[PDB]
Amino acid sequence: QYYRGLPLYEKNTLLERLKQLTPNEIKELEHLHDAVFVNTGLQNVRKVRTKKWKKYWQY
Amino acid sequence: XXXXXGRXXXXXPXXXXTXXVTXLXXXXXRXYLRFHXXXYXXXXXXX
Repeated sequence: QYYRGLPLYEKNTLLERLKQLTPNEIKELEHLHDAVFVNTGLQNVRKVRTKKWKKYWQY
Repeated sequence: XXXXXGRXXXXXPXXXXTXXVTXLXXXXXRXYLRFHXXXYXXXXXXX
C-alpha cells in the first residue's frame, strides 16, 4: 500500500485537493512528507541494527 | 501531469475513538596505615 510512508493516491480525487490548498500551506506539506520519509527510513535501519546487535552479543 | 501552474507537485505516489484524518495532509476531517606517623612510637619506647 504505502509507497515509503505515504499511502498511494488516486488521480481524480487528488487533483482536487491540491487545487484547494494555499501556497502558505505547501511548506507545511513538504515538511510533513520529510517527517514521514525519515521516520520510515529510521524504522528500517532500526530493524537491521537490532538483528546485527543480537548476533554480536551471541558471538 | 499533476504539476499545477509552475508548481512541481509531480513527484508524488499515484495509484477509543476512530477519528478520520485527511490523507496527503493529516488533519481531523587499598592501603592501610603503617605504624609510623600514626602517633605511637613517637611518645614511647621506655627502652
